[PDB]
Formats: sequence, C-alpha cells, structure tokens
Amino acid sequence: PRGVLPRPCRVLVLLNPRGGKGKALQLFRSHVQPLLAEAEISFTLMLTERRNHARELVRSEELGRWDALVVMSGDGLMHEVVNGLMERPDWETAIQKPLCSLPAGSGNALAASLNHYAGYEQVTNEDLLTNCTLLLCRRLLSPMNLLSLHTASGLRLFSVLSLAWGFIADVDLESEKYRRLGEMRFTLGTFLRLAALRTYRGRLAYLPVGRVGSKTPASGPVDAHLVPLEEPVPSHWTVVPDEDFVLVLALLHSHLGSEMFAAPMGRCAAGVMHLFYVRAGVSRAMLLRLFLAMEKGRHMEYECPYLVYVPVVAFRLEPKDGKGVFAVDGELMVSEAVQGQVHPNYFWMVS
Ligand SMILES: Cc1cc(CS(=O)(=O)c2ccccc2)cc(OCc2ccc(CN3CCC[C@@H]3CO)cc2)c1
Repeated sequence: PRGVLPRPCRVLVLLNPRGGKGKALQLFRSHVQPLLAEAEISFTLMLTERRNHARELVRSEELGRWDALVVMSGDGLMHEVVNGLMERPDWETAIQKPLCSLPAGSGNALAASLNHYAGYEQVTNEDLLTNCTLLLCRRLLSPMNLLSLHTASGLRLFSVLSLAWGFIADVDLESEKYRRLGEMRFTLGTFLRLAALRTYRGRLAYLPVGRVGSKTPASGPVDAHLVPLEEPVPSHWTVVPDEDFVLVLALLHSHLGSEMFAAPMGRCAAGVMHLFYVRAGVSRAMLLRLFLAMEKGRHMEYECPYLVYVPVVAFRLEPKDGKGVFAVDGELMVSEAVQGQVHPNYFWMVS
C-alpha cells in the first residue's frame, strides 16, 4: 500500500529548539523552509519546551486541519507524537495521520532508515536533513509497523523504532551526559561501557514469524498473541535458554543511527520486527569488531556465535538484573518485565 499527500498541503512542524545542539530552528529556516516553499508545503511551527510536551500537544490537537505532522528532532520526539496519537479516544483514526521525521543535527535513526529505504547513500547531518526534506516534498507515503508494549506495572506504551535492554540501554543512559558531542555521544558511551563490560540476568522468549505468520489474530489495539505477564508464555513460543545477556534489542528499522546500519538483512515485512540478542561469553574485542563493522552493515559476516538474530511478531523480556533501564525509541525508562506485539502497516510515513 502507498499513499500521497495533496498539493498544496498544510503541515504542523513540531520542533525542539534546544536540540540539534540548539540549532534545530536555524536548520529549519536554512535547509527545510526553502524546499517546502518550492514544493507548495505550507506549515506552522510549534515549539516543544520539555519532555512529553509534544505527547500532550498531539493528544489534544485538532488533527483535521493538517495533512501531516512533521517532527524535527531526534527519535524521542517521534516516540512522543505516536504515543500521543495512540492514547486518544479517536486513536483508530488519529494514528492514520501521515507523519514525517526530519533529523535535527544530533542524529535520528528513523530518518537514517527512511533515507536508506529510499535508495540514498548513508549520509549524515545536513545532507541527511536535505534528503529527508526532499522525501517530504515528494509526498509519497509508506506504511510502518508499530510495536505495542505492556509492562508488569501496567504501563501501556508504543515503540516506532526500538526497545533496548542491557549494554545498548546503558549506552543510551551514559550518552545523555555527552550531548555536546552530537551523535558521537553514542560511540563514546559504547567505549566506556565496553571498557566496563557486564552481563545482565534475565529471561527472553519470542514468537518467530515462521510459527504463526504476521496476520493480526482476532481476539485496543488488541494484542492477541500476548497472555498476561503473570502467566507463562504460550507453549508455541520459543524460550531462550540463556539466563544472562550482554544485550537484547527489538528493532523495527534498518538503522540505529545515521552511521549504524544494524539490520542489513532487508526492510521488515509487514507485522515483523528484528530481534537481536548477544549471549554472555563474548569478548570485548569481538564486541568492538562487531560495533565497527556495523557502519557498513557487515557485522553479520563475522558469524559470531554470541550474536543471535531472529525475525519475530512478539516477545517477552523479564529482567532479573536489579535496578536498570530500557531505552524505548532512545527514551529511558525503569526496566521491569515487558512484552510486546508488532502491528502491521499501522501508520503512514513520508518515505
Ligand atoms: C558493543 C556493541 C555492538 C553492537 C553491534 S552488534 O552486537 O553486532 C548488534 C547488531 C545489531 C543489533 C544489536 C547488536 C552494537 C552496539 O550498539 C551500541 C549503541 C548504543 C546506542 C545507540 C543509539 N540509540 C538511540 C537511538 C536508538 C538506539 C538504541 O536505543 C546506538 C548504538 C554496541
């Protein structure tokens, strides 16, 4: 399925100005605006001031007046937007409002992925901003998967990009102290965490796409592959025997950053996400090799037996590692048992 924005069209631009090392508004004016004017895209800028501001704005927004919502930021702002749409009473129609991700200078994994799918070379910073803006100007829409998440505490959350636990989430946390470095904050965080490598105790189970296929089962949204966290996972799932991990990563897209091609095995099918995990026992040196190889998406060629990849429609993760974190679409939260189901072709993105 494909769709197209009308011409002219009218979009809302949600922009975080204290973001892009404080340059997002300037970049919008210099790199985005002239292209929108030429493509007959009129806009209104709405500025975000703090965490969840966008979530609460989109939750209460009159959506009928916009042809799309444009988010100019990192991955976190898009997370907030989609979560705002999904918590509305009219969520079933609100989630069908076309969305567009423009990177603001501190990176954006979703924008990098969309640039990749469109056939562009793996560019960064202003070049990436330009390409993603040209995709908006071209007006074509593609459906994206959405991961519906439930935690032991009853939290209900949606993920457009990733859920990370272990090493990756710890890097997301550590890297908040280094925002001045831009996207390289994640590389520094990786080295620091690698220097202090640890494993994390927990249990992982998943429902591979091969077992049931990606069609949504009849019982919202309804997550009919899930049973309650207080019950054992269903007998037809796969339970991983390992009790200790270096990391676990659910990933809906090809990239973890503009220069991190994490999932080179092809764009996800409708209703399917990538699941990666790294088993305990791997060396620091191999983990470094894998990290560096991820730039050109060559890390799977090592055939390291500690790195396992599987395409899934659902999963459950039960951390038993004491106080820790998850990163959901790069956003930090306290870790606890969690499970999720992928919904196919659930929203539209400019792409
Ligand atoms: C030592 C190491 C090794 C690897 C390469 S690996 O182990 O081959 C691999 C490949 C695919 C999926 C998972 C793991 C990946 C790695 O990634 C660290 C890292 C941490 C944060 C981010 C940026 N965040 C913020 C946006 C979303 C994303 C995850 O939350 C990127 C990379 C660290």
